[PDB]
Amino acid sequence: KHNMKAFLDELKAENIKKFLYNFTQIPHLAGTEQNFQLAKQIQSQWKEFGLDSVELAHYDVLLSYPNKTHPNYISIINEDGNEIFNTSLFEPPPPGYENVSDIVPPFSAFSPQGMPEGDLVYVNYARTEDFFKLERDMKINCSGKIVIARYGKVFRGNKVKNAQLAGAKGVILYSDPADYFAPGVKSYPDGWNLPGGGVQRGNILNLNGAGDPLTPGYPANEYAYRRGIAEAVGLPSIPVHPIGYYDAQKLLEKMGGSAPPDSSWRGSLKVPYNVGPGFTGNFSTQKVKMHIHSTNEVTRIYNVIGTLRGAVEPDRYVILGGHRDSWVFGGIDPQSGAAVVHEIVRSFGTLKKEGWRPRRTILFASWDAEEFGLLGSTEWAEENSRLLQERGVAYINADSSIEGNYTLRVDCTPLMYSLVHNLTKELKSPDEGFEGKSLYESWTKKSPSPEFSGMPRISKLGSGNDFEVFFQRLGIASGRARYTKNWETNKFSGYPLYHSVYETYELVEKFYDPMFKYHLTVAQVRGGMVFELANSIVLPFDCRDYAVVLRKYADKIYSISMKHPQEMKTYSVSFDSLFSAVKNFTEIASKFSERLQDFSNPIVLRMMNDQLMFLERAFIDPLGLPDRPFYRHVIYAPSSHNKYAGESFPGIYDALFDIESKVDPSKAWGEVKRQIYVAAFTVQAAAETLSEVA
Amino acid sequence: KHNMKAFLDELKAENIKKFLYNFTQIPHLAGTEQNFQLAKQIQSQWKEFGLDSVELAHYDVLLSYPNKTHPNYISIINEDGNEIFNTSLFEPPPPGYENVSDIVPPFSAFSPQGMPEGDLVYVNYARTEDFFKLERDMKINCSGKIVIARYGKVFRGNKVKNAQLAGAKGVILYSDPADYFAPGVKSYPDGWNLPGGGVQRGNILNLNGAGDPLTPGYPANEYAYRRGIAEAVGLPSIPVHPIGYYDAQKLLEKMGGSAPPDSSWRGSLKVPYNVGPGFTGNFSTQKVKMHIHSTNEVTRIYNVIGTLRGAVEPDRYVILGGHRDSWVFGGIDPQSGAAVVHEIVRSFGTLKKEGWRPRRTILFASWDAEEFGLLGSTEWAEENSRLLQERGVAYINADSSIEGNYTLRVDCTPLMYSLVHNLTKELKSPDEGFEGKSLYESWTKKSPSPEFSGMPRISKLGSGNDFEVFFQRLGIASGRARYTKNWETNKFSGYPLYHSVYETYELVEKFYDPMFKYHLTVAQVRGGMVFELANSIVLPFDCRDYAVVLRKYADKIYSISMKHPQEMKTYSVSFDSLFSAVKNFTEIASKFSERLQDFSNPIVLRMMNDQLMFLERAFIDPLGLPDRPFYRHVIYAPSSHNKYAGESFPGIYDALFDIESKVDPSKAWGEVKRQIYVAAFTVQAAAETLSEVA
Ligand SMILES: *[C@@H]1O[C@H](CO)[C@@H](O[C@@H]2O[C@H](CO)[C@@H](O[C@@H]3O[C@H](CO)[C@@H](O)[C@H](O[C@H]4O[C@H](CO)[C@@H](O)[C@H](O)[C@@H]4O)[C@@H]3O)[C@H](O)[C@H]2NC(C)=O)[C@H](O)[C@H]1NC(C)=O
Ligand SMILES: *[C@@H]1O[C@H](CO)[C@@H](O[C@@H]2O[C@H](CO)[C@@H](O[C@@H]3O[C@H](CO)[C@@H](O)[C@H](O[C@H]4O[C@H](CO)[C@@H](O)[C@H](O)[C@@H]4O)[C@@H]3O)[C@H](O)[C@H]2NC(C)=O)[C@H](O)[C@H]1NC(C)=O
Ligand SMILES: C=CC[C@H](NC(=O)N[C@@H](CCCCNC(=O)c1ccc(I)cc1)C(=O)O)C(=O)O
Ligand SMILES: C=CC[C@H](NC(=O)N[C@@H](CCCCNC(=O)c1ccc(I)cc1)C(=O)O)C(=O)O
Ligand SMILES: *[C@@H]1O[C@H](CO)[C@@H](O[C@@H]2O[C@H](CO)[C@@H](O)[C@H](O)[C@H]2NC(C)=O)[C@H](O)[C@H]1NC(C)=O
Ligand SMILES: *[C@@H]1O[C@H](CO)[C@@H](O[C@@H]2O[C@H](CO)[C@@H](O)[C@H](O)[C@H]2NC(C)=O)[C@H](O)[C@H]1NC(C)=O
Ligand SMILES: *[C@@H]1O[C@H](CO)[C@@H](O[C@@H]2O[C@H](CO)[C@@H](O)[C@H](O)[C@H]2NC(C)=O)[C@H](O)[C@H]1NC(C)=O
Ligand SMILES: *[C@@H]1O[C@H](CO)[C@@H](O[C@@H]2O[C@H](CO)[C@@H](O)[C@H](O)[C@H]2NC(C)=O)[C@H](O)[C@H]1NC(C)=O
Ligand SMILES: *[C@@H]1O[C@H](CO)[C@@H](O[C@@H]2O[C@H](CO)[C@@H](O)[C@H](O)[C@H]2NC(C)=O)[C@H](O)[C@H]1NC(C)=O
Ligand SMILES: *[C@@H]1O[C@H](CO)[C@@H](O[C@@H]2O[C@H](CO)[C@@H](O)[C@H](O)[C@H]2NC(C)=O)[C@H](O)[C@H]1NC(C)=O
Ligand SMILES: *[C@@H]1O[C@H](CO)[C@@H](O)[C@H](O)[C@H]1NC(C)=O
Ligand SMILES: *[C@@H]1O[C@H](CO)[C@@H](O)[C@H](O)[C@H]1NC(C)=O
Ligand SMILES: *[C@@H]1O[C@H](CO)[C@@H](O)[C@H](O)[C@H]1NC(C)=O
Ligand SMILES: *[C@@H]1O[C@H](CO)[C@@H](O)[C@H](O)[C@H]1NC(C)=O
Ligand SMILES: *[C@@H]1O[C@H](CO)[C@@H](O)[C@H](O)[C@H]1NC(C)=O
Ligand SMILES: *[C@@H]1O[C@H](CO)[C@@H](O)[C@H](O)[C@H]1NC(C)=O
Ligand SMILES: [Ca+2]
Ligand SMILES: [Ca+2]
Ligand SMILES: [Cl-]
Ligand SMILES: [Cl-]
Ligand SMILES: [Zn+2]
Ligand SMILES: [Zn+2]
Ligand SMILES: [Zn+2]
Ligand SMILES: [Zn+2]
Repeated sequence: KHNMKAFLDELKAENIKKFLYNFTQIPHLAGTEQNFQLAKQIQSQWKEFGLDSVELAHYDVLLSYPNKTHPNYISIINEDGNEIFNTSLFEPPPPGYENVSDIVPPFSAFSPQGMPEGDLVYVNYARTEDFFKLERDMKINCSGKIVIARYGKVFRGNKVKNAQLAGAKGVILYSDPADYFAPGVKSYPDGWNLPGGGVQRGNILNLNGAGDPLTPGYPANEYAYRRGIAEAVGLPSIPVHPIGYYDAQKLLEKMGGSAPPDSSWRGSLKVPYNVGPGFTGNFSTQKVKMHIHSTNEVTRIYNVIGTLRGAVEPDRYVILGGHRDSWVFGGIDPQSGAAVVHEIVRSFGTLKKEGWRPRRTILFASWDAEEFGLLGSTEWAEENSRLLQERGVAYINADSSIEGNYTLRVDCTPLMYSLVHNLTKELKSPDEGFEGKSLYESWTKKSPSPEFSGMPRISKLGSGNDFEVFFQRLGIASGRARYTKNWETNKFSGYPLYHSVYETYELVEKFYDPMFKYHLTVAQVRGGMVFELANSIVLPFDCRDYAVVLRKYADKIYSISMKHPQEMKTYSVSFDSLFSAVKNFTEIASKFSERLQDFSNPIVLRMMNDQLMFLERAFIDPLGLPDRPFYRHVIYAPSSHNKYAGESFPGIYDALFDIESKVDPSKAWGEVKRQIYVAAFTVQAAAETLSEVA
Repeated sequence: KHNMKAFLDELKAENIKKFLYNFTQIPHLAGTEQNFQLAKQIQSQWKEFGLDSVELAHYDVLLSYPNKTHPNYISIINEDGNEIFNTSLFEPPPPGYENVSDIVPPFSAFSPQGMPEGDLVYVNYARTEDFFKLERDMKINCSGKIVIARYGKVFRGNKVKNAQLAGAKGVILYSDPADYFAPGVKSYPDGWNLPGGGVQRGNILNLNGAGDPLTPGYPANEYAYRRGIAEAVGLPSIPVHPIGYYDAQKLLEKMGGSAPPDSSWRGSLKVPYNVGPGFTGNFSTQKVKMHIHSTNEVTRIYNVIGTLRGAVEPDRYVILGGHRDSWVFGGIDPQSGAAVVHEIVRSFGTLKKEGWRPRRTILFASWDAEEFGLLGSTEWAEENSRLLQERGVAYINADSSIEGNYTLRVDCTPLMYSLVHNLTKELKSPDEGFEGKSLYESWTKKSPSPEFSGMPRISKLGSGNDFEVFFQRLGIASGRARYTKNWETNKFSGYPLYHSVYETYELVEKFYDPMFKYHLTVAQVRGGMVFELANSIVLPFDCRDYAVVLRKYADKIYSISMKHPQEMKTYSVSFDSLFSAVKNFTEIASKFSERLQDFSNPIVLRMMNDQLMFLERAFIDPLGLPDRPFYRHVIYAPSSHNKYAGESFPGIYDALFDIESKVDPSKAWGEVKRQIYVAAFTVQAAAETLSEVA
């Protein structure tokens, strides 16, 4: 028969391994010819696998590259002007790697050019709260300084933006072994740890959901009008460069000024972690000089889009997508997800050749230039927003399959919680000590919900990956799932080798998943979801799950506001309307669930499914959030302090953040009230899309 | 049987006459108790007629009223400060009208308060081109002057805005007999002409699609956050008052300064129509003083919403709506439309009681506060935008049924042209000399298309009535139809008694339509459309008609740009992309029409109908037009020079308007190119919603 189990069993660990190997032998940097070749290979294999159509969708987008003959680097410069120490120009490449000249050296994509010289200030992780600790408690001024920050905790582009707002003239980012060196494991190539010469690449955009910085709102197609560089959407305005911990130890060890405020400011290097500004005594005359010569250039990128037409509802789209472009070899990020996606397409194509079709249309995407700020997925979604708005059922992301081997990790809309729960109860746990047991049980045991026991943790979507435009801008239900580490604490840092040249096929095969069993599990979760979304007669969304979390979120934002009881009284700040809306939503959603069990008639079915599909859409505010016209979801947005994290009721949360330091409290609290009204009105409106239609 | 002819024949002239009489015996000003009583009467009668549900939807919106004990008026003041002439405080009420104290005196709704004194400048109709003629050819400066303008040609709120931008400190509006006195007919009550003491009321908002000036984007519900008056959306910033031609003759006759530039500046009064500034010689010391004491107040308004649930597609909505609030008695505007709407509901209720239901759901609306800037329809649409976006098939307006008795007048989306054509071929002409002939033939004979012969004229939708939010903001196909005069030239002026106290039941019954045959025709057109939209198996929209007009519009905007050939070369201004998009649209639309003839299967039908319904939606740009976030339709917007007129490719047209006077031509032409790209991308995107879905 042609059912989900047939689909799950066609997925093989060995095929995923063949694909991962094939996809990671050379670099696939966005905009390069090698990446275009891999696109043509995907396209032509997805045709062989059996898809109805497979096409390249190209865009000309702003990309960023180092200058091949004027390399980026940082110096310590002395009084006479002599460069007495220089950071490295490239990472020592991994063992057996031949075409070296083609490996992009470490750089921060989208840094402007510049040669600033100054005194160093160490800002910890450069989080909003680290800048508050520096300027407000220690009274240390960053204006005109170079800040050195460690990677981790928050998206690197937030760090750069915090440094800009504090007046810095440059940013050095580095990987501290506290965050990137798991005790008791060896450095690559003998272990999965970061060596001293390894360096994390990555864009430092001030992400705002726009996609190509030159064409916000519209696809970067052939006749596109482009903004000038000066009006470009999220480009940083100070030079930025990343280094490894050997180079960083050389910069940090001379530092003076004030002691670190406490030990959460210390990493593991053998240095005092002085905050600065400047070096101590003997070296107070030395300076740090950055040399950044990277260039911005409009470059062609290619998305592969495969279509598997639905038998019954070909005008309803379930999308499975992940990116193909990598910084270097992309051993984990993204080819461990791309390999899983290839095995899923192969498996759907098999059933297709035996005469089966999904009920709904499935779209498979291999996105380009995700590493440069989600450009391939975002341009495609701007091009097709009208089709996606009226037709998109769900989006499943498939970037990295693993990032550890301890347990499952899932972020998705509440509409998909019950789907995820049911699917994982029917899947085998691949974990040692859990054979015979379900994936749900191992997952629940190792990663418990902080709210309800007997349930696993599912997180909120923010930004940082290609689901972002589907979910935050268009309001299409979205989800992602991968295998992860035990280390809850480092959950936004990346694994040790994240974005460095050492992420290779050997890394995955020797240290992560020799049997490819974690990849197989992940393929089963992402394929299984896509299968159910695409084939279930009633869409597998449970609106009652949205009712439950809305009430946690409302309780939470109310709690944050109540740290200011006197202002709540003086300005009449009331959450009554928002609680009433969440109550109405709870009521209407449970009446709706009953009718959904209690109705054969294709029109009634299409109408109920349309209520389910459009329910996520109903949380979209067409005016967007304040100053953020492309963050339109009123319940979720990327956190303004950490684009990797989702924030709930983001409009109210931003109006409240640091509200005590607003100079006009009447106008600040007026803006909180406005956002309560917007959130209340939107919850009620969404609820009324689930009422009887007439 | 239960078909369209049964529906058409249940409509009776005599019922419309009973309703018109009932609806016009007392004033129904928005926000008054009398208007609320009429709402309760409508609601309870629509229940009797047979609707499934009828509810009041209330909002608290900014309204504007004169001060009952400090009346508005204008003076001529002498050097000593004595007011030597005063305009009247009320219009002489019509014969037999009892409750006088309750008739709102003439005022311009939303004028701020003020007592400016100054010299008069006469600005003709105060159109953009009249201000260009004054300041640019005659070199006359309006700054610090009171402008006196005649009503006509363009929406009064454009006049006030032109006067503000030119530096005026006040505006006097008046009705000139050239525009409001049809030669050879008597003044009311003996004819349908405006008497010397009659005065046109009306709002002077700077309309921008927002609805309630205090709550743009969101419904003015009970917990709404309101902007302060200072940030309010389209409120004028100078005092404005309307007068009749007796009072105006007194203001105009003393005027001096320069002669009128030509005769298109002269009305019919016995005065020289001098432009000013100031009076001649002997009276150069006299001044004009305005006394404006009107107040803005947040007032409750009530929409009546009736639902007739569909038998097969209850989640698809066809809306028939018109307003109920009037300035005074509303003899023509709006009760001649409301009476027709009541007769349509009665007729649908009759079939309903015999067991018939429409295939789609029908919604009937009696909107409030349309006269104060479309507030009832707009707030309701902000409240229900999510339901309307995903479910709205079409909106049919029903303000005034007649405004003359010569021939039919229709404005609608191209998607409805073929529907209008077919329906009117099946309707009788009520015109003398055309008995036995179809409404299409009389209409075509009296009002020919300027493009194709054998077809009648159909105009573009702008603003000025309650369809606006449905069409310009939400992209729901919209239409309107009424009986009109021969006078093509005065097509934006209103009929002579427009918005004055003389628009009464007797006016209509004695001078417009004694037999109520024109109202019956109009009921048949608006009911017929609603019937077809609601009951036809394939939605009666023809996308090939959109392809034809897009190409006229493209030719037209290209022509306007080509008055600047040298700049087109220097800045590489190319319309190639837009012509290619219109060509693709033509091609795809005709392939689509073929599949539409060549397909029983309910899902295939629902999918094709959804392509038709969403086709209007596909022209919506979620970013809106520049500075106009609520004008979102890329093909149509109200004209920036005349909110009553529709402009096609409004983004490009505004970027081009007066482009030679832009100080930075590079930046101005860069903005034209940007708009060509937006229009090209949107036509192509709309076209691709009609492709095979997969
Ligand atoms: C959640 O669902 C509930 C109930 O289903 C919904 O209730 C609505 O609440 C509003 C109040 O916010 C009610 O409004 C009232 O309506 C009546 C007429 O029906 C009016 O008489 C009332 O006005 C008087 O009272 C006001 C407040 O005291 C005065 O300011 C005003 O001047 C009047 O004197 C009042 O407007 C409305 O009837 C109900 N709807 C119902 C019961 O169906 C609630 O709003 C929903 N929550 C959210 C956040 O949407
Ligand atoms: C209306 O429909 C038509 C046809 O159905 C659609 O045609 C598209 O036009 C674009 C050009 O605007 C084509 O783009 C080309 O695609 C090929 C690969 O398929 C590339 O090789 C081309 O790039 C080269 O040429 C460029 C221009 O000379 C260079 O700048 C570039 O560096 C490359 O060397 C080029 O991008 C596209 O293939 C077709 N699509 C088709 C034929 O299906 C047209 O765009 C539609 N009109 C609108 C306004 O959308
Ligand atoms: C737009 C950003 C490009 C790029 N994106 C990217 O490198 N994404 C990785 C991020 C890895 C570290 C943080 N991890 C998470 O934020 C996370 C969220 C949900 C799940 I299930 C698992 C991890 C990525 O998303 O894989 C970057 O961050 O430089
Ligand atoms: C928001 C405006 C409120 C009010 N609206 C209003 O008074 N609308 C009337 C306008 C009558 C004169 C201009 N006529 C037209 O613009 C027109 C357009 C299409 C057709 I078919 C017929 C006439 C109204 O729309 O009836 C006003 O204009 O003061
Ligand atoms: C990855 O896999 C593909 C397909 O299995 C290999 O590409 C094929 O290579 C052979 C030999 O060059 C050709 O005959 C085919 O034209 C290719 N098939 C395609 C492009 O679909 C590819 O070379 C493998 N890559 C690596 C690095 O092993
Ligand atoms: C770091 O790199 C710089 C630049 O390549 C070195 O400084 C240059 O050295 C050569 C040879 O002494 C000079 O002729 C150049 O003019 C120097 N350039 C600059 C910009 O200073 C520097 O010697 C290196 N430092 C170390 C410690 O290796
Ligand atoms: C996940 O599984 C549960 C339990 O099997 C599903 O809930 C049941 O669904 C059937 C079919 O409608 C009902 O008749 C049972 O009463 C439900 N049991 C419950 C709610 O405890 C649930 O619907 C599934 N969720 C999906 C597929 O989204
Ligand atoms: C307009 O028509 C309605 C209904 O035909 C009249 O209202 C009814 O009046 C009688 C006598 O007051 C009452 O018994 C009913 O309660 C009313 N029906 C309603 C409100 O639905 C109304 O009075 C007429 N108005 C005028 C001005 O003639
Ligand atoms: C126009 O109206 C004004 C205001 O009502 C008249 O001026 C007032 O007249 C009385 C009696 O003479 C004075 O005591 C007031 O102080 C005057 N008020 C103002 C504001 O001037 C004026 O007389 C009227 N003019 C005409 C020609 O009727
Ligand atoms: C208006 O009437 C025309 C002519 O009757 C309709 O066009 C015909 O429709 C039938 C049914 O699909 C076709 O088979 C004929 O070939 C059509 N004749 C033509 C195009 O000349 C037209 O569809 C009607 N338009 C509506 C209801 O929107
Ligand atoms: C790279 O190096 C130098 C910098 O001036 C020069 O040869 C070239 O312009 C640079 N390459 C660029 C800007 O693409
Ligand atoms: C800090 O930095 C510079 C010193 O040059 C100064 O201009 C700026 O105002 C200072 N701000 C604070 C809060 O000290
Ligand atoms: C894989 O799991 C094993 C067993 O716990 C362990 O040796 C290793 O640390 C894991 N690999 C990674 C990359 O975490
Ligand atoms: C109307 O007239 C006077 C103006 O000061 C006063 O009695 C009253 O405030 C006014 N009414 C208003 C402002 O509603
Ligand atoms: C016109 O009006 C005033 C005169 O007071 C002046 O300030 C303004 O600049 C003038 N503009 C022109 C174009 O004459
Ligand atoms: C109604 O039509 C007749 C005949 O042409 C004419 O007397 C009259 O002017 C018309 N009424 C109006 C209001 O135009
Ligand atoms: Ca773009
Ligand atoms: Ca509003
Ligand atoms: Cl992922
Ligand atoms: Cl109308
Ligand atoms: Zn990735
Ligand atoms: Zn990455
Ligand atoms: Zn009206
Ligand atoms: Zn009106």
